[PDB]
Amino acid sequence: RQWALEDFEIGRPLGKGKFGNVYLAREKQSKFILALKVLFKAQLEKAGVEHQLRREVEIQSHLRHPNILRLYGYFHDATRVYLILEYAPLGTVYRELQKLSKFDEQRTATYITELANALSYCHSKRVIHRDIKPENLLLGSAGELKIADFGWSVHAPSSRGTLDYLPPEMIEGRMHDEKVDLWSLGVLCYEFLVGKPPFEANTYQETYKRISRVEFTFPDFVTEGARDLISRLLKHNPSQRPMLREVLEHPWITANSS
Ligand SMILES: Nc1ncnc2c1ncn2[C@@H]1O[C@H](COP(=O)(O)OP(=O)(O)O)[C@@H](O)[C@H]1O
Ligand SMILES: Cc1c(C(=O)NS(=O)(=O)C2CC2)cc(-c2ccc(Cl)cc2)c2cc[nH]c12
Ligand SMILES: O=C(O)[C@@H]1CCCC[C@H]1C(=O)O
Ligand SMILES: [Mg+2]
Ligand SMILES: [Mg+2]
Repeated sequence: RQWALEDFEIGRPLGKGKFGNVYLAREKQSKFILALKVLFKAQLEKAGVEHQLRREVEIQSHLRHPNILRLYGYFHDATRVYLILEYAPLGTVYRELQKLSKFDEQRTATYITELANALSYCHSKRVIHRDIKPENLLLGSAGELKIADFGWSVHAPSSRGTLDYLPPEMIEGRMHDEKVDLWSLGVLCYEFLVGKPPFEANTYQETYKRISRVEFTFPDFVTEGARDLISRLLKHNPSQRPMLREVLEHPWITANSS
């Protein structure tokens, strides 16, 4: 409400969103570089997602953690909603994975620790992110992971692209809690080591079946300790999924995390 578009110089697009685009921007008085996530009112209204968005703002604005992207504020005009975000200068984990094909165990373990810590803080406030995926994981100036895109975040317990990161309970439209993010963590650990998520398929229908069945195999290069942690996280039964305390203390994480 205090901020308006006239307060910012707009730079290049940083990435595209479902309901608009994110741009690099600079606040005129302070010269503060930040990111402006621009969303079109007509598209949000058509999707009936105005309430979710109010919630993305409300949830993210109260989070304060070095591995969680900051949301400084918002404003809106006749056609758009603007979220004022911390700029993540090293881009997405998505792009790094495309470039490198797969990460080594040390880079994987480090990212998994940073994510587990950010998720521990979230779950302490009963906040479920629910959209943990590489395009929503950004990199700070020191290459540290930052959980971003709280677009689908909710307070636990609750109801609501590809299904690749979604657990069975969310896929079936059943009730879910914080355990959904533990499943996504297992999908991500596999994807970082293998280069593709474990339930990846040509069609949505084939992916749905693979998730429902928890039907996946590891390539031979995946180590025993990596197989153990992934297998523990990818449990059909949410209750069976470990606590984040356990993920951080896991022998493969403690041995490879930097
Ligand atoms: N703060 C940021 N700094 C740098 N790039 C960003 C930032 N926020 C978003 N992006 C880029 O824009 C993309 C879309 O942003 P995101 O918040 O995930 O939107 P959506 O909810 O539409 O998926 C990201 O995947 C990333 O490439
Ligand atoms: C129509 C309208 C308004 C709205 O109240 N607009 S107004 O000021 O009454 C009118 C002169 C423009 C507000 C929002 C909105 C703003 C901030 C957040 Cl975080 C979430 C939602 C949305 C989203 C889609 N449509 C919206
Ligand atoms: O921030 C957004 O673009 C949206 C807000 C409304 C719910 C869906 C959400 C998304 O992240 O896709
Ligand atoms: Mg996103
Ligand atoms: Mg989103």
